[PDB]
This record gives sequence, structure tokens and C-alpha cells, in this order.
Amino acid sequence: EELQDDYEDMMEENLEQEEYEDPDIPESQMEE
Amino acid sequence: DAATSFLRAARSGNLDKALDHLRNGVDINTCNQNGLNGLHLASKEGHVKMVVELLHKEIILETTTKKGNTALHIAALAGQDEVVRELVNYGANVNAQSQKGFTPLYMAAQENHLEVVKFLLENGANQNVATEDGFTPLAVALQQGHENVVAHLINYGTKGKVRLPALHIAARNDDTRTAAVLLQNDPNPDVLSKTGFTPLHIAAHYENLNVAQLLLNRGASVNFTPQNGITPLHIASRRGNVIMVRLLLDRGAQIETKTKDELTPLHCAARNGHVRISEILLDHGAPIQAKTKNGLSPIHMAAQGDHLDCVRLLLQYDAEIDDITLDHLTPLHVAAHCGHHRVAKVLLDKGAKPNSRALNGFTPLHIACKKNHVRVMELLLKTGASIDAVTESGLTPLHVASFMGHLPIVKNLLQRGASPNVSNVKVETPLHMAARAGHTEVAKYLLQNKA
Repeated sequence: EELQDDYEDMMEENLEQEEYEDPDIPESQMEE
Repeated sequence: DAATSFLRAARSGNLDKALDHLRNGVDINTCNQNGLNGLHLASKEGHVKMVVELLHKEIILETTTKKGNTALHIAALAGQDEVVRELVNYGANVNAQSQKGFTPLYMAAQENHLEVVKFLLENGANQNVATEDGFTPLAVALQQGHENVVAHLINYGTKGKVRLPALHIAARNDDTRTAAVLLQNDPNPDVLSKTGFTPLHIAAHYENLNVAQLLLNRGASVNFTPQNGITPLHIASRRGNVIMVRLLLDRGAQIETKTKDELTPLHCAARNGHVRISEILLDHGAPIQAKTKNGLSPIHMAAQGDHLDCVRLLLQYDAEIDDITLDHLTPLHVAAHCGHHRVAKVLLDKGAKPNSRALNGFTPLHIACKKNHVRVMELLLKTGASIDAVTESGLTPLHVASFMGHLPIVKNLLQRGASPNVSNVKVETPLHMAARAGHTEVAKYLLQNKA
């Protein structure tokens, strides 16, 4: 506690690289 | 007499007396007969405040004693965990070798200082650097019987530096003093983390304006582009850091830079509903029609996030209301898919076409009926959405609702005069769709109608 942000993995999670990506345009085709 | 008194104050932790001596004019780099300067003496005794103050006063961090020991060597041998942490934060070389080849990790391991060994390993201490005799930290730990130290050394192995670089840590804390010392030692403000981000990226994420100004004044690249393409401006716009965005724009940040998925900073601002940042970027020339890899413009992202005011601002700046993604989804399609009826109301009041067709012929009404978004459905039907529009497969909104089993949608559609006897490309009615999915209530309402 109070020092987890000093580590690379925690910083990676904090910066959230996924939030700068286009996730997807879901369609969910009604048929199958 | 003055230098001797200063060194005695450093050993005893008398920070006031040492500071008064330094104010008088005593050389801060003065050392005793053994080559121990004030930093060495303070590090031996664990005087953390004295160490910090002397570092702020520009003591040479890697000065060695007559045996080749730096301050980090002495802190590790003395087992001063706080001092070791502080020295490493200010740029101490964790792999420094004394005259006889001892490293700080070796000194910590021989003395059974588990916390120091762990911290040094996490900071990239190399446990394979041997002494002149050929002994490693593991070898001395085994000889002295320090079982915990041996176990930690074996387990860590070569996991490497898992802490951030010191300048990244300073940037995270907005620590201008530590950053100034680090940059005095290492003039590279663009030091890289394992993930590829510079300290300016960290400063922009946390809106640490002071350290960001220091980094930019020391040659940091305002436009640094990692592999993923996330510049500091992208981070500032995504986080809603208005003041950081203004600072970065003033120092030459590019407005039109694209990430790996082709998101501009305006895309990041709109996606999180940051109205002021979106306005600033637009006023600085950000292209309002920029498209991601999937063909999403900022209005699409604003609609996707239910960011009503961001949608309003983008429309006020001449955003194309009927812009289409690669799937031919308009912002109205996105709003119907996510159930955001407020965004849909704003879009339709501004002239969005209520009968736009997606790639499979789905209209916004079709999507709203699929997802059971009744409020979007009522708005669309009240603003001229066709209730009998068919997709390519011949599906009406009633077909979709009956298949999904959304009873309120089916009820409302039938009450507004939707024929239940329409047919698909296969001659299949809403009743067929209800039967196929076993939605007994929807089938019962359909049959109580003229199905």
C-alpha cells in the first residue's frame, strides 16, 4: 500500500492501454 | 574545524547544525580521513532527512570512500532500508562495485538484510556480478546460512527491474526536487519504462503540472510516440486533464496524431465526455471527422458513452450527424444500440435520419427493438421512424422483438398499429419467431391480436 504504483505492472494497469484502442463494433447477428 | 563539525553533524543527524554549516560555506563534498563524506555518514546511521537534504544540496551521489563504497554500499551494509530506498529514488547505481568487487546486493545478502535484498532485486540489481574472489550474493548468503536471503535470491532469479525508473516515480508524485536531482545526474528526460512510456506520459496521466513543466524545460519530447502510438496529449485528453492539455498544446503537441487503432486526441476526449477538452482541441484544429480503424468518428464515441453535452458540442462544431462507420452505423444507430435515448433525442432534434440502414438493413428502430430499449423506440416512432421497415432478411421491428421475447416492445408495437402477419424472406411471421424461441407471453399477446 502507498507504493504499488512504483511498479511496472501496476503502472501499466493504471495507464489503461486498452482505453486508447477501438474495442469492437458488435453486431450480434440475430440468426445463427 | 568547520568541515569536521559538519561531518560530525552528518553522523549524528543534526540537520540544523549541518545546514547552518553549509550556509556558512563548508564544502558539501568534504570527507573525513576514510573518504566518508556527509552523505556516507548519514547513510550509515539511517538519517533519512539528512540524506534527502544533502542530495537536494547537490552532493555527488556516486562519490566513493577509500574502499570504493558509495553511499548505497554503506546503506546496504548497515541495513538501512529507508536510506537505500531514498538513494535508489535519487538515482543511486544499484550495480556499483567497490574496490574488492562487492555490490550493494552482496553487502545486503552477507548481512542478512532481507528487505534491502528484495528492494535491490526489484530495482535491477544483478545477482551474478561476482567479487574479485569469484563469490556471488547467493554464495555468501549460503556460506553465512542466511536461509531467507538465499531463498529470495533463488526465487527472484533474473526477473529484472520490476520497479519503474526513478524519474517515472518522481513524475507520478509530482516530485520536482527528486526529478531535478535525477535530471542533474541523468540528462535524459525521455527515459523509457519497460512498457515504453516516458515520465511525461506519467505526468500527463496524473496532471502533475510542475514535474511536466520541469520535464519539458529539460528537453522532454512533447510528442513522444511509443509503439502503441499513445502520446502525452492522448493521455491528457483521455483523462480529462484540461490544464495538462493546454500545457502540452502550448509546447507543440500534435493535434492530429493517431494511436495504433487510429484514435486522435479528440477521439479520446469525446469517448470520455470531456467537453472542455474537446472544445480546446477543436479550436486548435483537431479534425472533427477523423475516423478510427472501424470508421468511428468522435460523435460516434460520444454517443457510445452517453455523453450528451459532448454530442451537443460536436454537432455545434459541424460534425456530420449521419456519419457512418464501416458497418454503416450512424450515431443514431449507436445510441439505439446502447439505449441512450437522450443522445437519440438530441440527434433526431438536429435532423438525424430516423430510417438509416446499416449493412444488414437494420434501422435504429430495429436495433432498439432488439435490445429492449423502449424509450429509444418511442422517440424514434414519434420522430418519423417507419414501423414497418424491413431488413434485408425481411425482418420488421415486430419480428425482432418477438424473436428476442421483449414483451413491452411487442405490446407497444402492436398498440401503435404494427401488422403481426408480415413475413420474412422465409415466410415466417412474428408468431413463428416467438414459437421458435419459446416466448410464451409474446406468442400469447400475438395470438390475442390478429396473428
